[PDB]
Amino acid sequence: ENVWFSHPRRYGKGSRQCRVCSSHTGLIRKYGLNICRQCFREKANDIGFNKFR
Amino acid sequence: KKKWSKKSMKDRAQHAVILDQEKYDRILKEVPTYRYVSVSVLVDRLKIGGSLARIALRHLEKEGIIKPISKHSKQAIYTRAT
Amino acid sequence: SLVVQEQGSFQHILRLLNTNVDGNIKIVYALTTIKGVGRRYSNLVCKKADVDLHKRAGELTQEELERIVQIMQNPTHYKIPAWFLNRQNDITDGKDYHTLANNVESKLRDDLERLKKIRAHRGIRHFWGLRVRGQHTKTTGRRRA
Amino acid sequence: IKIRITLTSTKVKQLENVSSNIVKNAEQHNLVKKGPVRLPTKVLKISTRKTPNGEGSKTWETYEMRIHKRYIDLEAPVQIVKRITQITIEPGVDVEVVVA
Amino acid sequence: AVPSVQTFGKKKSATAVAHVKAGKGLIKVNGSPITLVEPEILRFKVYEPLLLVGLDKFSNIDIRVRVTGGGHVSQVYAIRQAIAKGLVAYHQKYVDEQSKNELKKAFTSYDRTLLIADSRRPEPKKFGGKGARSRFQKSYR
Amino acid sequence: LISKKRKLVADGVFYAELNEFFTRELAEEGYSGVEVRVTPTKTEVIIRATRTQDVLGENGRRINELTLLVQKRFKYAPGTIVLYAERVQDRGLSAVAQAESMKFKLLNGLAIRRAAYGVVRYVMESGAKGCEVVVSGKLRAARAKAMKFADGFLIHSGQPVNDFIDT
Amino acid sequence: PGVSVRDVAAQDFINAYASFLQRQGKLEVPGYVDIVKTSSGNEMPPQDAEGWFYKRAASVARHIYMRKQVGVGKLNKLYGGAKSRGVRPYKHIDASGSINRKVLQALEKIGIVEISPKGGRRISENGQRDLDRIAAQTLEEDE
Amino acid sequence: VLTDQNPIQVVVDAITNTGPREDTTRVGGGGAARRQAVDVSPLRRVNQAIALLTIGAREAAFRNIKTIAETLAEELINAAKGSSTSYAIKKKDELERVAKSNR
Amino acid sequence: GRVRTKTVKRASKALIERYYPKLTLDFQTNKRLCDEIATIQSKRLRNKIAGYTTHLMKRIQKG
RNA sequence: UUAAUUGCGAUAACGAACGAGACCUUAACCUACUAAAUAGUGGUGCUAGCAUUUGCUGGUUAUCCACUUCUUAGAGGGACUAUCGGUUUCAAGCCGAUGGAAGUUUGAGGCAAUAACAGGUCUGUGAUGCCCUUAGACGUUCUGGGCCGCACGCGCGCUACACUGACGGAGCCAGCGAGUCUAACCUUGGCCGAGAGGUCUUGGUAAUCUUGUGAAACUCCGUCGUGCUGGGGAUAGAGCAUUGUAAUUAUUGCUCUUCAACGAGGAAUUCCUAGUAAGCGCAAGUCAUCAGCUUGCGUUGAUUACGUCCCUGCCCUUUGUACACAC
Repeated sequence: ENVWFSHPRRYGKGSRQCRVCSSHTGLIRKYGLNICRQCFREKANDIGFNKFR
Repeated sequence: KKKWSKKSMKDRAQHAVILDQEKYDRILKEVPTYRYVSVSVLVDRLKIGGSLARIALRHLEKEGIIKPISKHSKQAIYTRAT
Repeated sequence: SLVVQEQGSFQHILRLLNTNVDGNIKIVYALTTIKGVGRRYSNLVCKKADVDLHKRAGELTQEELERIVQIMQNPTHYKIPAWFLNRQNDITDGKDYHTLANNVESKLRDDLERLKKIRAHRGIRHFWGLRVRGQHTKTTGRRRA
Repeated sequence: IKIRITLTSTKVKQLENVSSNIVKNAEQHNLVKKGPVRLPTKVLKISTRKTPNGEGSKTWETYEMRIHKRYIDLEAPVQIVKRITQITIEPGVDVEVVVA
Repeated sequence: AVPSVQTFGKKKSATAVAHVKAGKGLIKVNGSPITLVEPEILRFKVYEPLLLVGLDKFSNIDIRVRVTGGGHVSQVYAIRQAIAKGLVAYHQKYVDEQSKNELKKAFTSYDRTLLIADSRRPEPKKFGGKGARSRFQKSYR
Repeated sequence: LISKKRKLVADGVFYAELNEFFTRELAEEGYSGVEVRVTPTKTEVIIRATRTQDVLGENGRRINELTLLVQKRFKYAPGTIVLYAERVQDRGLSAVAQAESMKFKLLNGLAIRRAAYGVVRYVMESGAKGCEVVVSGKLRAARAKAMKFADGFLIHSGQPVNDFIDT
Repeated sequence: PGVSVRDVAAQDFINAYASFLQRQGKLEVPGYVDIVKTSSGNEMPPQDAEGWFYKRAASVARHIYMRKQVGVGKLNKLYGGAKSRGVRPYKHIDASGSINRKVLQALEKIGIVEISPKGGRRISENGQRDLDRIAAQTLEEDE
Repeated sequence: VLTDQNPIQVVVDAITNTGPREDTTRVGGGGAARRQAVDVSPLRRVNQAIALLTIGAREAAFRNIKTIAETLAEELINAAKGSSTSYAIKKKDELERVAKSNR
Repeated sequence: GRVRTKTVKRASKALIERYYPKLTLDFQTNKRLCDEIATIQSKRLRNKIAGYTTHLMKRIQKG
């Protein structure tokens, strides 16, 4: 019961997970969007982030 | 095992740094006839210590024999008044 | 500008606790030749002894050094705040100390041997000669044995 | 009341028209107010690798989001301010009012 | 009612704004006299105008300069451009255009940057290298 | 609560979330895109769909449950989310609608060549300057290949692609 | 002729004011100086043992005069430098705050510097009034 | 302080005295045959004349008592007067000498 | 480089072939009428056409 | 003629499409419906110096008064080979002369075709067939270990081998940028405290708070003077702190001892044509404090630019081929 998830994940690398695919790598924590670098590339257009230079 | 060195020789420099009467009166009688006097000029001609060169230079300008023209650090340019 | 008469009393070498200490150089940087006292420690011991910092190792009287050595031997006696010393709270005693020219190696051997005798990770590493402060041994340290 | 309506949109054309018709609609009421204050643009830069894996030349694409914030100072009664702001609402633009 | 003119000079990222009026022949930078920066290399740089056309145009004109941005040498460049424009703009509005077009001709001949702000803005850095054009290193085996 | 910088970047995710959410259930409904209208204590979410009667359902059955999904997804106060659906003209001018149409035709069992020829022919009549379709993968071979369909004149480079081209 | 502060040199002022403070002997330094690093990035203490604090007080006094409000952390940044982390590349490092803090309360203690609103220090009336005797040597000699 | 004539003239006389009048360029030939002597433009002269004076000074003040200011002077003193011992002058005629042999 | 493309060369040629008495040798007075005579979507493009129109005008002036 | 299948033009081709260009982003003169005292303010109120004659800085908070030329960027704007000088079937166009925030398309970047690669990624994906798979498993986790292990070789890197330099003062000057709900992140000042962080938070829908970025580099004056020296925490030992239900294989920062290799580094090799290179450092990504990496940047600011194809590779054409995934 208490040991099922006893080891903390409130800090470090296990706390953050991609809000689209739950991955823990290549995350964009800046501005609090928390999408992986792979998925942000597809979602950059509709999130408002556009290429200019 | 190889250490990739050259290890050239040395000249065994003997810059004296505490000066006695023999050096003190030698520089006093030789500060004339020197068109350009500096820290490196003193040590490369009268073989005195590096700090002695700048301290002696301050002594020669305190009483005043060699008239400085440029008082910059890292390069002291003193001439002798005539 | 200040000039002095140089006599034969100049000592080209100094004898401090069976170690050759150079003359004709700054007293602060001459004392660094002693194992255990360096640029800062010589600065402090010379401040406590009230010796003119501009003077060399040539014109120093025997009394001027006898206080310098006394400070080196017993720093805690002169009310030192116990953060300059190289050996604070020794494992063997717990009291503030400061290592000497020959004591620094003796205690370094003593503090290395206690790790060896207890077979700690650090002690087996010093016995091995490998890096003990976590440095990777994969890349650095090939031409050392 | 010393109201300060604020505008924090990203599309400049949407900001510029809605601010233009906020001044002319407030001036048509013959009320006092200040002209728009153009704050510096706030570009938000997300610099990321282009590749999904870790193979290839190190190529990076830098996405930018432009944020344009504008405030206009007005002193108008609320019983007309409420009917001033909510009308000509524009999609994408963010027109909001504050109290004190 | 006091005859004044506010002008600007620019550098790589430095900018000096000059307030030029009909005063007492004083020149000041950043609340301090321009004559006491004294690094003995750039003293002549801010002195170049008054050194080449004299003080005949500096008798009854007070100039105060506020420079910001950039570095030491950049700020000095901006300072020279600010005081240069101020004298140009001062004789543009109040003194004869003959005085202004002759001082511009001497200032241009001595140094174009006495009138033109240097158009050499920095180049942004690109990826794959340490700088704008330099690369990291090409390894082959 | 949140700085206007980070609030706006969170708006795009709220749209990016809504755009992805509305592409899965409403697939058979010909969903094209969504637009979000933000109002003080109100949010208008407009759906451009091919089949309004399907997205509406009986007595609004198919328009109210999705309104509840978005409401309970982001935990707003009840009654502050309003869901509207409209018939979107120019079905051929929306690449999303055409791409799903080919997807559903492929899942039905229709040959890839005829389905791709149908869509470019349909986009032809819709008033498009040009259209392009690529079907990449296993096509009559265990080895993948990406064979293409197009007509008219397209554009590949420059800013006009960002506006005059829908992908 | 007219008297003003900034119309004199900056390099000779700092030294001359420090000698003024040293000669007067009223700064009221507790005495624990010549012990601390004076900056965590500075690995050696000042060479000017008998001074280094009359100048620092002279340095801050001119600094607070030209500024309006300054803080302990701000002056640590102003007097800080780069720490040589050996092989690691250089980084800016702030100075110890005690030296800067106790050099300002010393200025408070003797009357040079008064506390200011919105936090910080300020050039005081007594601090400015003693600059006339400071600039007297400069003006008398050159004119 | 030395050479009581105009100080600037010495520098320009130094530069005008160490500009190599002719040097030799690399020619491939049939794998390796020779080097060919070619004339030097006045702009190339000044480029080399400035360089040799500045190279000599940096290499002379390195690891010695002499400051970069005083040793850069002593290279210009000998370059302007002509001593065949200054770093710039020795290299100038050495390059000229080798160009003469490899005409 | 300095060479210009067909999109400004044929546009300039077409204008001269049709609007000859309305334009003249000067670039500045040709810019004002080129942007109102022909719908040009770019400031840079309209500048190029007006420059190639006055260029051919100088050539037409002599033979 | 091309930093252009760019155009001028012979023309069995004509008319087109894609690519290039055009397009989009920055610096910066509109001084009039682009500014709040969120920036010098033009006159408030007085205090600290001298001249009773004419300055050098601080400022309560909705009286303002003919308010906007600097980091702020819309509407006719602006730079198109101006014009001119010469060279070319005067044809598109090399090159020079004053000019203007700038002239080989202004600088730089984004976007960027048609084939292809068994290129890389099944370890981003809740995007996907097979695996003695559905109550001892590769699934799901919990504790302890570990690319955090050393005979060795290689790649990207950091700091040095010092007087143009180390250290001690002192003077201080940028630009990108970030920072707050089931919040103690952004160390502002009044925590005595004193590297670090517990006290309090008086603090802006982040120009008035960190930060008028108030920083490293740099730069008057002094300390050693050419030595394996003050170029030395590279490597050990001893201690002091904060993030972390937890660091022993230094988390990281701080104070103290000794010189260790290293003395313009072999063959070889990389990058580079302007405010570039190079020196320097800062913000962001990562981040539980603190990263020798990256991305951006900004400070100080070098030798030729009339280049060549022999210097390894591209583009086009002609030619030979016994080659054909093709030397």
